[PDB]
Amino acid sequence: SGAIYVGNYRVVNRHLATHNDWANLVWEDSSRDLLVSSTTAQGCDTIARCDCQTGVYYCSSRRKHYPVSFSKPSLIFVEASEYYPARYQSHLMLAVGHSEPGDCGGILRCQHGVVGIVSTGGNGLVGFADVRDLLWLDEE
Ligand SMILES: c1ccc(-c2ccncc2)cc1
Ligand SMILES: c1ccc(-c2ccncc2)cc1
Ligand SMILES: [Zn+2]
Repeated sequence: SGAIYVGNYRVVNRHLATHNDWANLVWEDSSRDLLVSSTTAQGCDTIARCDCQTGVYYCSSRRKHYPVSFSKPSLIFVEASEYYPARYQSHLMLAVGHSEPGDCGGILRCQHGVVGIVSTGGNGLVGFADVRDLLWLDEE
């Protein structure tokens, strides 16, 4: 579980979006496992605008923050799960690290802010859905 709160926006894993997220839908992309809903409250989070390939992510299954190196956002083959068929996921960054299902929504950050959220795991890898291209999260 987890969300990014920036301005009047909530960023969640599309596959973990609640009924209220869909009732307040701003934008979603199945290929990215992302959904953005609108919030009454002002969010704190700054979105990184950078090409950092190092950062720290929260792993809820270990209650720990891990430093990681991660690949640039890419089209990545992701095995079938409960939520999606075996498919290519866009805007995904892979690192060596621990990720179990309930780790999704864990934040990855660099010195510049939030880079993305845990979206995938297994085989000793963690996948992060990048949000750094979503410039519109910073206005309106
Ligand atoms: C690096 C540092 C803090 C965080 C964080 C901790 C707890 N809740 C949200 C973000 C994520 C990555
Ligand atoms: C919190 C989380 C990551 C970082 C970091 C990530 C990438 N490059 C430099 C620092 C600093 C503070
Ligand atoms: Zn950065």
